[PDB]
Amino acid sequence: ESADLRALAKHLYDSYIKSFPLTKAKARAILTGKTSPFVIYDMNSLMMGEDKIKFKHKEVAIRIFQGCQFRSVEAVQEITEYAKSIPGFVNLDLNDQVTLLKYGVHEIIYTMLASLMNKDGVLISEGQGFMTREFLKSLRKPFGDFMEPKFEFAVKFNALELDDSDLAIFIAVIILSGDRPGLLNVKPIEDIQDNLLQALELQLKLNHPESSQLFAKLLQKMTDLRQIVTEHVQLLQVIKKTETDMSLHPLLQEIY
Amino acid sequence: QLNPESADLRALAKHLYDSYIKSFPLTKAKARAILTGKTTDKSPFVIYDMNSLMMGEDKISKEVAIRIFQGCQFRSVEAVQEITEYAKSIPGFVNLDLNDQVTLLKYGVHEIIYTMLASLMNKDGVLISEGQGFMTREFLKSLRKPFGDFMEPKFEFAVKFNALELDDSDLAIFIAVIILSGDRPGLLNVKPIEDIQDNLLQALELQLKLNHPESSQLFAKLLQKMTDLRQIVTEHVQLLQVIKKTETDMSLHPLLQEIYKDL
Ligand SMILES: CCCOc1ccc(C[C@H](Cc2ccccc2)C(=O)O)cc1CNC(=O)c1ccc([C@]23C[C@H]4C[C@H](C[C@H](C4)C2)C3)cc1
Repeated sequence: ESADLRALAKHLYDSYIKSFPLTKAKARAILTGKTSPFVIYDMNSLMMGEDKIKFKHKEVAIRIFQGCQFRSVEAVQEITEYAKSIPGFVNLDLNDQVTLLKYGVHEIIYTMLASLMNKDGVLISEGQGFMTREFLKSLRKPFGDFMEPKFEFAVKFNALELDDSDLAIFIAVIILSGDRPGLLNVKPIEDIQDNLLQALELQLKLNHPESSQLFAKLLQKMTDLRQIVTEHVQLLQVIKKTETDMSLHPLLQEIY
Repeated sequence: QLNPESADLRALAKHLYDSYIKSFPLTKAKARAILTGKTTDKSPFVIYDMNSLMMGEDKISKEVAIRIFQGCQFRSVEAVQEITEYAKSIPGFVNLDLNDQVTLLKYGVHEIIYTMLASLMNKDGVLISEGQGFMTREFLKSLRKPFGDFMEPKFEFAVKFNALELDDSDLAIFIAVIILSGDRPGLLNVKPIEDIQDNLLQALELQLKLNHPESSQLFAKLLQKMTDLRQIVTEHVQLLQVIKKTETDMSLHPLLQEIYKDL
C-alpha cells in the first residue's frame, strides 16, 4: 500500500512546483549566495529599490504594510489553485472548501514565508529583493512588531530543514483541517487528511531517516502557527481601530 | 513486537503508567466507571442548581459563583502538586537545570490539567470532589456574568478529546510529552529536553499503535490536540485578568498566580 502514498507525495510535489513560483530550494540558493537581490536595509534603500525595480508590492511603514497585504492576496490565489490539486478536495461540499481555504491560508502563508526568511531578513518580490529584518523592526507605530513574530517562527521552523517535497504534503495537511468552524461534513475532510498524514509520515521517514520523530515535531509546529495567526489578527484590528493614514481607494479596500 | 529498542520503549511506557497511577488518585478508568453507572457504590450526588448545591455540602466565602470558583482554584492547586510529583518520575526530568524544571512545569501544568480534566467530563457535566459529586454543564454556565462561562471552553475541548478514546496508560505518556516541551519560553538548555521528548514521542507512538491498532493516525491526531490546549490556556488567562478587575475582593492562590505571571 506504500505505493499510493509515494504517488500522492510525488503528485503534491509536482503540483506545488507548478502553483508556487519561488520554491524553498530556489529561495535558499539566493539567501546563501550559492547561485543578486537588491537590499532594503534603510529608508534610502527602500526608496531606491522601488525606483529602479518596479516592486509591484504616502508613508513608508504604511506603504510597506500594505505591500504585505497585496502580496498576501496574491499568495491566497496560488494556495487556492494548489488546494484544487489535492485528491478529494474539489469533491467536498463547496461551502466546506471555501471554509477550509478561509481558515487555512494564513497558516500556509506564514509556513511558506519561512521558506523565504533567514534570521537576517526576508526575500520579497520573487526574490529580486531582500528586506532586512532589522529595518522592519525600525518601523514606528505598531508596524515595528509586525514582522518580528514571523521571523522568530521561521528561525524555529527552518531548523527542521524540510524541503519542498516535505512542505508540499504539510501544506495539504494544514488545508484539510477538520476542526475549522462551520464545516458541514467533517468526515471526508478528516478522511483525506488521514491519508495525507500517512503520506507525510512516510515522506519524512524516507527523506530524513536520521531525523528522529521529525513527523511529531512538524505537527507540533501547528501550535506555533495558529498562535502566530491569532496574534496577527489582533495587531490587524489594532490597525483598523486606530491609524487614519491607512486610507486606500474604495475599490482597493474591498479587494482585501 | 521485536528489537531491544522497542523493548526499551515498552519499559518506559510501563514505568510512566505505574507513576501516573501512583501520582493521580482519580484515574480516567475510575472516572468512566462512575460516569457510566456501572455501579451502585460509585454513584455521585448531582448538583444542577442552588438547592442541589446546598444539599451537596452535606453529602460531600459567601456567594454561589465565588464559592464554586474558589473550589476550582483549590482543586487545581492540588492538581499542580500531583502533576509536579508525576514530573519527577519522568526519566531525566530532575537531572535538568533547576530553572528549566520550573519553566517546564510553569508552562505545562495547565495544559495537563485540562487534558486530565477531560477524563472527568462528558457532554453533560463534570465529576468533582474525587468523583463523589457531579456538577452539570448547564448549572456552571448559568452562573453570574463573569464566571457564567469559564468552563464551557473546557467542555467543548473535552467532548472532542474524549472522542479519541485514550486510556490512562495512553495519557501517562502524552502528559509526559507535554511537560518535556523544548519550545517553552525562557528555556536555557533546549537540547537535553528535546532528547527526552524524542524518546517519549517514540514511547507514545508505539503505545498508540499497540493499544489502538484500528485507530488510524491517532498519534498525529493526538498531537494536533496540543494546539487546542494552548488556546484553552490563553482564553482562561484572559478571563482571569477580567475577574481580578471586576472582583477586587476575590483572592487568587499564590502558586497559580506565579504560574500566570509573565505567561
Ligand atoms: C465546580 C466544577 C469545577 O471543576 C473544575 C473546573 C476547573 C478546574 C481548573 C482550574 C480553574 C481555576 C480558575 C481560576 C483560578 C484558579 C483555577 C484551573 O484551570 O487551574 C478544576 C475543577 C475541579 N474542581 C473540583 O473538583 C471541585 C471540588 C469541590 C468544589 C466545591 C467548592 C465550594 C462550593 C461547593 C461545595 C464545596 C465548597 C466544594 C463546590 C468545586 C470544584
